[PDB]
Amino acid sequence: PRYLKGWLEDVVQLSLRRPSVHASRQRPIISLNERILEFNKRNITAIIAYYLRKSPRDPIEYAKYMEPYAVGLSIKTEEKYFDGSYEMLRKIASSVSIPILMNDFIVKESQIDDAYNLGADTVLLIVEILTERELESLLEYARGYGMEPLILINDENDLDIALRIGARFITIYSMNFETGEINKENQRKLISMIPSNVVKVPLLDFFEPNEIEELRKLGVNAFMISSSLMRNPEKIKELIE
Repeated sequence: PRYLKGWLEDVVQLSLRRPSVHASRQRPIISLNERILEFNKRNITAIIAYYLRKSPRDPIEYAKYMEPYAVGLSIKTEEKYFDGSYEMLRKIASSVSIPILMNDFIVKESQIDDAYNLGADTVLLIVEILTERELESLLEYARGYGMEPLILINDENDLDIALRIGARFITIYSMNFETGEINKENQRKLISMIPSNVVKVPLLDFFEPNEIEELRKLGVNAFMISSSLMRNPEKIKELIE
C-alpha cells in the first residue's frame, strides 16, 4: 500500500498485519455486479444497503430486513475504527442469500482469501491507498475467485487509474477520508466520465426522489445507501416500489 496519514495509516498498518482466517467457504459466489446488471435489464432499482457499526442496529437483523429488497449488502469488516468483524461477515453470508460486499481496507492478497473463505461475494479496493501495480495485482487476484471487485474512487486521478487497469465495477465516493464527507458535485462529474460498460455505484448518505432519477439518467447502475437506511430501513421498500 502507500504511506498515508492519520487514522487511515493506522488502518493500513493493521490490515497489513491482519491474520488470515482458517474458515473455508460455505456456499457459491452470488455475483454482485452481475446481479446489478440483471436488475438493470429487468427495471428493478438496484440498492446496495450499507451497514456499518461505527466510523472514525443489529447487523444480522439489518441484513435479514434488507434481503428481500437490496441488490447486495455492504458489510464493514475493519475492526478498530468501524467495529466490524470477520465472524459477523460469516454469519451474515450464512444467513441471507443475496450478494455480500466485504467493505474493508484491502492491502494484501490474504484479505481477499479471507473474503472468499468467509462467504463474501466481492471486495472493495481503494485506489487512494494502493499503487497502480498493487491495484492491478489485487484486481486480477479477486477475479481469480470470480469476484469483480468494487473499485473506490474519490477524484479524477483515482478514476483514471481505475480505467488504466481495466476496472469494470466502480463506486464513486468522492470522499475526503479525513472528514468522512462526500462531495456530491464531484460525484456527479465523475459519474459522467465513467464509460457505459463499467457498472457504476455512487455512495449516498441521503437521497431525494428527484436525485435518484437524475442520477439514473446519468447512467448509474446501482446506489449504495448508508445513513438514510440506517435511520429508516423501510425506505428501501419505497425505492424498490
